[PDB]
Amino acid sequence: MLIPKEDRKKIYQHLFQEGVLVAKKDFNQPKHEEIDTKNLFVIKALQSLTSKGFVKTQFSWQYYYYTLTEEGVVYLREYLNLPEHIFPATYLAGQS
Amino acid sequence: GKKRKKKVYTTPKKIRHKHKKVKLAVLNYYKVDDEGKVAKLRKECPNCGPGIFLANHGDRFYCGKCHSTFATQK
Amino acid sequence: QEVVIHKIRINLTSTKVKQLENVSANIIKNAETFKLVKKGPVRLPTKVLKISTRKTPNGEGSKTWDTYEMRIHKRYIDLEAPAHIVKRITQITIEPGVDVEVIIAA
Amino acid sequence: AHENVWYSHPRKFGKGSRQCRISGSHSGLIRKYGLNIDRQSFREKANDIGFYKYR
RNA sequence: ACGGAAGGGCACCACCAGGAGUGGAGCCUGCGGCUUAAUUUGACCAACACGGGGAAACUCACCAGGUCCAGACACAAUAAGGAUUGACAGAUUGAGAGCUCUUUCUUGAUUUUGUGGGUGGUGGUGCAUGGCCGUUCUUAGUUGGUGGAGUGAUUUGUCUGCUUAAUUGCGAUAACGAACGAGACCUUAACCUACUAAAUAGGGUUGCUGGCACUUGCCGGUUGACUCUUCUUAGAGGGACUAUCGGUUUCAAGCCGAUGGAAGUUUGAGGCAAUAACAGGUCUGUGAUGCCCUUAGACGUUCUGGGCCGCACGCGCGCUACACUGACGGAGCCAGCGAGUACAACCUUGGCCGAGAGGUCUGGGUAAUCUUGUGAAACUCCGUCGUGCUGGGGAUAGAGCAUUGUAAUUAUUGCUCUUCAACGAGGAAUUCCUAGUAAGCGCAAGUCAUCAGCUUGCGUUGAUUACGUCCCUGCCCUUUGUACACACC
Ligand SMILES: [Mg+2]
Ligand SMILES: [Mg+2]
Ligand SMILES: [Mg+2]
Ligand SMILES: [Mg+2]
Ligand SMILES: [Mg+2]
Ligand SMILES: [Mg+2]
Ligand SMILES: [Mg+2]
Ligand SMILES: [Mg+2]
Ligand SMILES: [Mg+2]
Ligand SMILES: [Mg+2]
Ligand SMILES: [Mg+2]
Ligand SMILES: [Mg+2]
Ligand SMILES: [Mg+2]
Ligand SMILES: [Mg+2]
Ligand SMILES: [Mg+2]
Ligand SMILES: [Mg+2]
Ligand SMILES: [Mg+2]
Ligand SMILES: [Mg+2]
Ligand SMILES: [Mg+2]
Ligand SMILES: [Mg+2]
Ligand SMILES: [Mg+2]
Ligand SMILES: [Mg+2]
Ligand SMILES: [Mg+2]
Ligand SMILES: [Mg+2]
Ligand SMILES: [Mg+2]
Ligand SMILES: [Mg+2]
Ligand SMILES: [Mg+2]
Ligand SMILES: [Mg+2]
Ligand SMILES: [Mg+2]
Ligand SMILES: [Mg+2]
Ligand SMILES: [Mg+2]
Ligand SMILES: [Mg+2]
Ligand SMILES: [Zn+2]
Repeated sequence: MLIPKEDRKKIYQHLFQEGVLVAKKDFNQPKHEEIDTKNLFVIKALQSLTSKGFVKTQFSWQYYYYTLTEEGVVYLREYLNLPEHIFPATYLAGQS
Repeated sequence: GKKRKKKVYTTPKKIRHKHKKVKLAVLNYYKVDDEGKVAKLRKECPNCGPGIFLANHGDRFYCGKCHSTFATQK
Repeated sequence: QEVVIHKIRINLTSTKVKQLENVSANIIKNAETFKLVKKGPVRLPTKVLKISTRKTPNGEGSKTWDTYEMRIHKRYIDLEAPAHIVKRITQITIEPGVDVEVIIAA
Repeated sequence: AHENVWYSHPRKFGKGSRQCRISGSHSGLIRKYGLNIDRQSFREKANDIGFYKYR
């Protein structure tokens, strides 16, 4: 993956924006949904995170369910150097 | 089952397009006006923005940010 | 002020029968509780879905064929009722599974 | 893999135009009602889906 | 287990009486064989219209080739005097591919090259495995708790008899009391002037009209009113349990007949379906998966083209015919299961066109509304043909016009015209079947862009012949014999 660096910031900031990604198996396709990049290097950057040990992967009907861990939140944070008081969206705790 | 045999090629070998690294490639873009001003060489592509230079091949210069759109003779 | 009549209609769908019958009876009983006129819970023909598959996953052996089916029922009900009463009725007591649809039919 | 060449062939229609949504197998697909599942993962998951043995 | 050993029973994947066929002919489809560069493969009652396998692309596995990395991670190596990417025009290329190159321009730490490692693989391995289903085996069989008999392999329990489709019971009993299988159960098709109701279903009265009669009449039309639920729907339900009676039964399980009913074959048909098993098969369904191989000129992936469709040949499901009960023209005009457009483009009404296929304009229908009452064939009536390979038969050949498809050539498919093959009811053999059944006839759905000769469901015309037996092929239980146990192969 010669993933362009600006699209790299884009994938990281979006994974910050919600914290959970889907990225259907379908290679070959022009545009990752709500991300505006080719799906293929999205898949490969995210699995690069998984191999580094900051994203857990789960497979279900060809849909790459991806979840972000605490040390992943860290790595993302100093990549964006956004202040440490703020968190991705998942940790917005809502009561029943 | 399936039984295979060693593949034999009809072309000797294809070599990768090794990138041509050039020593001090930027010396030929800009020149000094005898300890002073700076000057360009051979043309400047206007659409891309300042500082982008065209590619001479022969009797015509060629882009490479907007490579195919801009290829202007001279 | 929506006291005028709207000729509302309630469509139902359910892969089962018991909960569909309970829902229809409950709607009728609530309508009688508020004393509205109606056309009865007319039943719709059993829409049966049948698809057949080769029971073997590979394709050998004695030719075996299996049939998988559902049976859905609609049972639409039309009410000559005002606005907010029927809205409250249709937005309460919906047991899970039975899909309910409401149309003004204006 | 000049983008104009690689993967350029259209798959609007035909065998390979549809995947199983389960394994992606092109062979033996159930396109009725857009199940888009093959015969056999479908017989696996049908009792969970809502299909049942009646007759 | 086996016996061309005995006894008791069963099975139209056995027979009997028969019915319809195949094997004869042509064509399709699938294997084998051949050929080919590939004509990819797995199968050999339980392989061969099976892998939903109706492959022109994809499909895909094969063949010629052309591309790319989809090698994550960590280390090391180089590295902003550039690790490295891309690129017009040209040669090269099938390609308007910076595939490669000519020149140079562009991009920057993501890559590149070594390392361990990893990912993917319709690659090998179903004689390493799961799961799945096929088969033994659609038969009536199968264990375990004590208890007795044997030292034990084991046996009894599970059985002399009669009955049933059934290890189903009556019963007798070193056997007793329980479990799986069968049945029970579930769905469906039968009957409901009983209930609940119903413009997305039907009627009836009556409006308002059309006709033809003249008299109150009939056939109609009408999303006007009133009214009802037998007819169509779906809910609670009812109804059959062999009910009653007559025969026969150590008089008991039960069997036969008649009647009443709708139904008297378990009411019909299925759906589930036991222990043990198979070296049955599927790594070719999967991101089910062990091991092995590969993992960059790749067995990964993708693009173009060819192939899986070829041909001296055998075999199986098949379709249409060999004509008169027919062929062809006219005239009638009866169905049911389905299915149907959305984030995409289906069902198609109706109207204009074209002889046709087909085209066009518009409308409904996300569905008891619309397609559709799918006005379906076979069939019914009237005509032409009149025994002659004949108007039977429509394969094989040309010429055109259409639609699908990016792509119809190795004819996709439909229509027009012409050519008219073999075929005289088909050898030894062999297949399926007992009542809405065989067969004939279509219809719908699945495969689908386009296609069926296929399969799955449905309805229609709807029979001949039993209503039984081990003669053939097997199956079950018991007895007996064996030098068999990888078990008469
Ligand atoms: Mg018989
Ligand atoms: Mg036989
Ligand atoms: Mg006979
Ligand atoms: Mg025949
Ligand atoms: Mg023949
Ligand atoms: Mg058998
Ligand atoms: Mg085809
Ligand atoms: Mg091809
Ligand atoms: Mg190809
Ligand atoms: Mg090749
Ligand atoms: Mg694969
Ligand atoms: Mg393997
Ligand atoms: Mg004992
Ligand atoms: Mg015993
Ligand atoms: Mg049963
Ligand atoms: Mg009635
Ligand atoms: Mg009596
Ligand atoms: Mg039965
Ligand atoms: Mg069994
Ligand atoms: Mg084997
Ligand atoms: Mg095996
Ligand atoms: Mg491959
Ligand atoms: Mg073939
Ligand atoms: Mg022959
Ligand atoms: Mg067959
Ligand atoms: Mg003729
Ligand atoms: Mg009809
Ligand atoms: Mg002739
Ligand atoms: Mg016929
Ligand atoms: Mg088929
Ligand atoms: Mg021995
Ligand atoms: Mg011998
Ligand atoms: Zn430029």
